[PDB]
Amino acid sequence: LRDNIQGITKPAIRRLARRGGVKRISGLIYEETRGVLKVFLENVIRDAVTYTEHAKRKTVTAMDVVYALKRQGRTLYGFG
Amino acid sequence: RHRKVLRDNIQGITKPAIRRLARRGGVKRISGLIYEETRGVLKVFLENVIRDAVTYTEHAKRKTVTAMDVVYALKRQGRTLYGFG
Amino acid sequence: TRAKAKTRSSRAGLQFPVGRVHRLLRKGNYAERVGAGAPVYLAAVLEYLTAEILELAGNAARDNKKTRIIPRHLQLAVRNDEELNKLLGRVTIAQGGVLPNIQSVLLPK
Amino acid sequence: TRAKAKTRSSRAGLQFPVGRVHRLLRKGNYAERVGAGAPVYLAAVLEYLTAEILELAGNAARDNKKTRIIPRHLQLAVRNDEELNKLLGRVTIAQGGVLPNIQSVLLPK
Amino acid sequence: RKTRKESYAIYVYKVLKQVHPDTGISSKAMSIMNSFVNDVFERIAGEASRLAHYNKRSTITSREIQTAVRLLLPGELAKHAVSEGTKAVTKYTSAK
Amino acid sequence: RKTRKESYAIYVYKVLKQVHPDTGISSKAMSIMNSFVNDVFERIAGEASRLAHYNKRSTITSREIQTAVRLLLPGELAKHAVSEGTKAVTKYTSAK
Amino acid sequence: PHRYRPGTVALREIRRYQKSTELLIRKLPFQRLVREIAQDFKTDLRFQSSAVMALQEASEAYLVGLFEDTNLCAIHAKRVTIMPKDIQLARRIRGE
Amino acid sequence: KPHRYRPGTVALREIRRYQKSTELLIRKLPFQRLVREIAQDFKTDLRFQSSAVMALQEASEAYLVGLFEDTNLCAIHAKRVTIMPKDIQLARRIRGE
Amino acid sequence: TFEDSPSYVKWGKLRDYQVRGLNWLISLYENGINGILADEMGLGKTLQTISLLGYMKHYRNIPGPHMVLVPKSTLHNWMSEFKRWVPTLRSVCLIGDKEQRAAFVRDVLLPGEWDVCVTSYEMLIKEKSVFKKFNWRYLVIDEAHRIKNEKSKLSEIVREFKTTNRLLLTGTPLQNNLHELWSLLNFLLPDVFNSADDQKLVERLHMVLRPFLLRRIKADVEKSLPPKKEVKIYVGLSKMQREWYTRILMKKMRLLNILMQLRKCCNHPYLFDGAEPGPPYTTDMHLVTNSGKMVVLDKLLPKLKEQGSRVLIFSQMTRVLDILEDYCMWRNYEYCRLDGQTPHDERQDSINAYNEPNSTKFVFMLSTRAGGLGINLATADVVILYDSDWNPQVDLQAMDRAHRIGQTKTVRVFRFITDNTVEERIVERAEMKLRLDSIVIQQ
DNA sequence: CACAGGATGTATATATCTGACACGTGCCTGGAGACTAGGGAGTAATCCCCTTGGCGGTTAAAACGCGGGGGACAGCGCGTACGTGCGTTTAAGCGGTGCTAGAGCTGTCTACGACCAATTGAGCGGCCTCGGCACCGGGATTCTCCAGG
DNA sequence: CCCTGGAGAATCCCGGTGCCGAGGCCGCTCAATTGGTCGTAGACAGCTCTAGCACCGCTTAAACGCACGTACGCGCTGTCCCCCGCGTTTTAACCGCCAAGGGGATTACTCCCTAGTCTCCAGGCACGTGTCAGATATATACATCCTGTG
Ligand SMILES: Nc1ncnc2c1ncn2[C@@H]1O[C@H](COP(=O)(O)OP(=O)(O)O)[C@@H](O)[C@H]1O
Repeated sequence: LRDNIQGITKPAIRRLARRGGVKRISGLIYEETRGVLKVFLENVIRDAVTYTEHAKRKTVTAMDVVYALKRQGRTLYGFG
Repeated sequence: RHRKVLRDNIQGITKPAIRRLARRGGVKRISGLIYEETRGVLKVFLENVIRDAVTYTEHAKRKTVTAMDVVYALKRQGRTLYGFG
Repeated sequence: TRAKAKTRSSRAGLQFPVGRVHRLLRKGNYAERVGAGAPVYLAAVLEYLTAEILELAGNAARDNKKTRIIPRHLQLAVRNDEELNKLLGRVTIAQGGVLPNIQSVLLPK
Repeated sequence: TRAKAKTRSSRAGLQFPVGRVHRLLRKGNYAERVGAGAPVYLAAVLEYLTAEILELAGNAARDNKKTRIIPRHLQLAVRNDEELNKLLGRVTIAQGGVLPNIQSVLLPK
Repeated sequence: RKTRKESYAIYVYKVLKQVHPDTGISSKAMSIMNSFVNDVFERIAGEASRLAHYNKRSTITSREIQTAVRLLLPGELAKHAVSEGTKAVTKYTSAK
Repeated sequence: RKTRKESYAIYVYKVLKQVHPDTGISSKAMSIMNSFVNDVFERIAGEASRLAHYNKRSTITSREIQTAVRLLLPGELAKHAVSEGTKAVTKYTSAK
Repeated sequence: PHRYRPGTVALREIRRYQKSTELLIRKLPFQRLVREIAQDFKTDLRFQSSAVMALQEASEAYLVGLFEDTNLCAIHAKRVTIMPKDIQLARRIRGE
Repeated sequence: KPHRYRPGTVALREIRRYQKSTELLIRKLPFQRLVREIAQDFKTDLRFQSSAVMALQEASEAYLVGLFEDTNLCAIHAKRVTIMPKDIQLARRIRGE
Repeated sequence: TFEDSPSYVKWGKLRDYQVRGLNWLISLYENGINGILADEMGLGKTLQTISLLGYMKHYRNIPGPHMVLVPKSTLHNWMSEFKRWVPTLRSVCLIGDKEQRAAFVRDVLLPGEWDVCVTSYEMLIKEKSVFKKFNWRYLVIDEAHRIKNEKSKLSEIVREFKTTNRLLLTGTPLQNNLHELWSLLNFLLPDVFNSADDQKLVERLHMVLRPFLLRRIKADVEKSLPPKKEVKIYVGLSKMQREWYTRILMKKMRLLNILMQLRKCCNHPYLFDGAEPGPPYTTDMHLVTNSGKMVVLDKLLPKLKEQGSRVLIFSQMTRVLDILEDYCMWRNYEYCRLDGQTPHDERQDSINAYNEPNSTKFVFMLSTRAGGLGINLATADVVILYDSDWNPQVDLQAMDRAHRIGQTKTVRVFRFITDNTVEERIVERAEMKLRLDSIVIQQ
């Protein structure tokens, strides 16, 4: 697969920014925020896949994701 | 009936000292209102750390605060301090 | 013969399981030995915290004309109370949204 | 009789106390049972990390034309290296100073 | 049937009925409360274990839990939690 | 005489002499190195214990230590450390 | 005809999305992105639905907090538009 | 008539000098008195070791240096050279304090 | 085998104590022993040292570095005496900041054209590194009770020097016990007195002290200066004082030194925070009643006003001194304040105005341990001690600040004592120390 | 507008002093060799849950383009607050009484409470079932915003 | 040029629906109950050595106040491009349903690993020792900045 990062489209980023509380958005914000999302996801997925490899499983689980998020200090209440 | 207090200890963190800290930080020009705010920020940080350290000292049934207590307090705060234990 | 059993929660007038807390403490590798009063104290602390959060969330849910407490109500109660915000500063509550906050500069003149 | 005693550290070709590490692991309340390869692995990892830090600190000392390492040299070694900086991104080194860092706008022009 | 699983759901429901007599909760909020109780348990227990390690004591006691709640809970929450725990310990020692 | 305390000073000295034939080290730097080794040991051991508890087991093993190393260290250091620890365990189990 | 001024629709959208509590990124594109990222670390990985949902929740919260801090930076710079420089300053102050 | 430096050369020289040195910058006696006054409110009749005050001074120095670095970054972002309490407050707010 | 002043001296005939001390020092030197000349004020220790140095210079040639360790306040006096009595003897002084000290040493010390050097204690501790290469032949120390105790930087460096001869000038060789006397004896003869020291005491002490000590007491030397007159006054404290005393005994106020809380607490309660009345802070009749000793002092004050003059008040606390100053101000009475916080210029102005022939100066509030060996008060009549310090020798210095050869009439001392307090034990220790010192040295 | 001179700050050597780091030895306690027993985990095998892949239809959403206002950004001017020097002034820093009792650490001894073991029965968790709450849709009240006079 | 009107949104009130929470029943496993026991902490005495508090010198560095002038922060203008709001068309998400298989999850076996003991001794820690690396001082030599002048 490729190019799927472009699937995080401009209207979605605008909705997220509006929830954040911004009013005017520059044109170059979208590539920067896509990069930020990519690095965040890479960290989380790296840790989750390592947890799953230790578990000797081929399925990544909500518990693995929560453990990774806790290890990074972003505890997620509501998934186990 | 002849008493005259000296000063408050927050004023002991003098303007030249705050200037030296700013130079080490890497700033060139400083406003005049920075000093009071920096004194307040230092007081807040010290209060948090000293509260944690006094909690540890009280629990150990000790009346003397220790470098290990300070290090434990800083580790709790998330400010690991190497060089003391 | 043997007497009727009484739960340690009943003896302490608690609503949280003292026996379960003691079992988790002993099985959790926290320390070699565990005292009698530590589970009671910990259960009381947990009960107080749960009651506080539930009371604030119930007030929030009642103010919005509901009867079910939902994650939005929980997040409202947590983020509108300063001490609970400090306790849960680095916690994401699923499907909780954000508090209304529009900066005064952005408002129309 | 018996066999001449040789340490597990020298047995695995290390310079770190596998026996002491094993004792610390067993006494630290981490698990109710500890294996046999775990202390060896941990000592090897600690040895590698210590070698890396000491290598960089000695290089900094020789660049500064000295023959003894000080916390300033340790700080210069920890910073200027991305991976060690990420590992020690929350550690304060006593009397270690700060890296030279002056922004371009503050330079005269 | 699936293998049994633990939960604080019934005790949360009891406390909820004590506080708000006629207010219910949903499954998502119950899961959040379960996770919150687990997290607070983990943090307090870890602090108590570290205290016991530092003081070179092999037992976890009410003193350890009191010091841990003082260290972790901020301010008035800590004060009220300490008072509630002391009351519970007094009642347990008296009644038993 | 007085009491006795434990430190990694002699092993740090051995590695320092190995990696730099003539470069000494002062007291403060040695204390910092002792603190660094203690902190890394604490982090790795805690991660291994949490892994063992998550997977519902009771033994800390080389698999747990390797996974903890991968989760803790950032990348290139992680792979180098894993390789050399695997080498050490291989030497230990080869003819011993 | 009729045409709202440039910015009142934005404020209505801000109010509405701050009141709402649902997800904003399309689930199938997010899932495809997660699979593509996981392709590098491991081959033939399967995911539970809750895992993808939790990843989505965490990503949304992280981006929302980052955007709030970016707007604070933009206000500090005597501006209403947010810029990559503001995002980078927020990231640098946070320490990532 | 007497020699004078332009407004900013001495500042940059001081920046280099204090970024090269490793010693502390605030005064031991005033800092110790401040620590005693702060701890008296939390508990009276407290004794302080000599190493505790030094450790507190080290930690405070590191924290204040990092804070000033972030403050200067914010002030440069605002296209200024002067730092201000606004920059301090913004740095604290973004760091989460 | 010197009963008379030699011919090389200028402006001096001696009163035979100088010649006796010179003969004793010469005999000790010939035997190869360094001793302590323990004369206490008025018998010319400086004059004895000058005579010894002039003798060594003029007679069989023994030139070398001559060290004169004196308090910084005495440098000018010693220089004046050196230049006035023996002009042939050549002396220099090392004082000033780093630049002046470096210039002076590089111009004079390294060439070594000098004969005598006069230095202070702090200059010596600073310039030890330069005062090591030279060979030392005779080391003269005035007020030897500065190095009276083992350990300290000054004691260590003074024991470091290699000196052929040593000489100590002091008035009170024994202060608290035998330990400081043994320390001085060890400084004199490190090998002889290596031992750490009525058969095991008293008699052996006298036997040891006879060959190595020689002191002549002013009382038996001057045959003038009529004696003292001490009055002991017992003081009951106020009820508020007693309840504060009880509170301090049992236990948010700082509590670190119970001994020195009860001390000032028996003296005046307003030193504590909150003891004084509210925002008015008006001085009226509550300064007196709230302190029992203050009551007695306030009663004696009109008596001192109506009869005699030149009253001296000695106190050990700056807070008590300032409170007494404020009280004397409220009573619209003249006072003069001297303490360690008063700089030298105002000190001199105050003492000059006080010794002025016809002055209205009534109260001279003098802190006991301020200043050194100076301030020659002779017209004073009444000496009052609000408190007494641990050292009876310090008390003796305080009482002899007014008790001087210029005084013609007997002078009176009034002591105020607080009952049911540790002040009784302090007075007992002071009195037993004074009795021991008198029965050991005075006879 | 550029160069050249002068003042100041700084880098660089050599010589001294000193106190700490590197080293040796002796003693000790905890690490190592040799043995045992028990139980946790590795392996094999089976069930069924959940993931993946697929299709078809619908409609909300995204992409695209267009027209226009407002906000970023460069520039200009002002007048003020901060940096650079200087002469006084505290006050830190160090070294001394002068006493101290006080708190931390080691050794010894003893009681009590936490653990382990066997037994037993309420307390929970999982499975059902049913009704009130939330939701979706429709229809009819304010409240804000934007031209236009 | 605030006031007014049209429109657009937001809001409120009923009415019908679907489902998720709430209640009730069954089995069982984990907690309660006694009883015996062994370390672990409590309690107490002794040492001792460091931390207090109120003065008293003495020295030197760092603060403190001050005047001047100069960049710099701050406000105002004006251009202009970029972002916003709206209508349209295309795209793909979303929602149901279906089929197949991989893989998670459980259970039973069995063995090999680790905990626990006991000797035995050597590696490590403390205590005492001595040479050198580093700090400092002082005097050059070098580099940098600032101002005046052709
Ligand atoms: N040359 C002298 N001969 C006799 N008595 C003297 C002499 N000089 C001073 N005195 C008296 O001795 C007292 C203090 O003398 P002091 O200064 O100790 O002498 P020195 O300076 O020689 O030691 C003074 O009150 C004075 O009256």
